[PDB]
Amino acid sequence: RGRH
Amino acid sequence: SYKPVFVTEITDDLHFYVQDVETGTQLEKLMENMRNDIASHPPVEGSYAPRRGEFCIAKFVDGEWYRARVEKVESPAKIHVFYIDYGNREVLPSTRLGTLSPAFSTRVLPAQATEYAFAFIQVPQDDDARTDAVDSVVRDIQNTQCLLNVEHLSAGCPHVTLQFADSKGDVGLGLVKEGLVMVEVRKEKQFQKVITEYLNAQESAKSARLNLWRYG
Repeated sequence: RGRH
Repeated sequence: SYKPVFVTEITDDLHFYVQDVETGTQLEKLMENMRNDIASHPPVEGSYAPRRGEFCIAKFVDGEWYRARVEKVESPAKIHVFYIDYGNREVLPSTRLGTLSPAFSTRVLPAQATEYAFAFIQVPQDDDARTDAVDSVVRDIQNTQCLLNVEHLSAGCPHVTLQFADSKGDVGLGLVKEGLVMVEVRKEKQFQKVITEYLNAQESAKSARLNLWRYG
């Protein structure tokens, strides 16, 4: 929803 | 029947992977429970030596563990993995991999990412044009909820239309209007309202000399  | 999806990966060939929103809390629950088990029984770096086709766990750039499939074992330091619930790919050393317990297998919860392509659009052959289209879609829909309708099958994955979940605007049509892609014409009656239309959007783009149409 990221991921980062 | 448009179905709600979460778009998680856009590929360089202008395909994309999505999760079904309906099964999203189940994915989050499985990930919760899987990581609980991992925190209680921490994988030792190098204690898993992978084989092509195996499912496993892999530690992604965010430091979290996800379900993965081993696609290619190049060397112990270069294992090519596919994140089965998201659709992205990565090369990692074996020290960032672990075994996937049967409690969390694809038989307990199927792989959550499904590959799709846009209906009624040609993927640009020119690499730079293709990159522009890909980059636009990534900015448009990556990590967003969309509505998806399967239009037709292909020699590869199914071809679909996507709508932005809030605005209901057609994503693929937006690419055509921006001159980022050409229309792939379909003759079938059920597609006529959508196609002849996509072709009228391609005219808006040809006239504004946008992107593909910059030079005529």
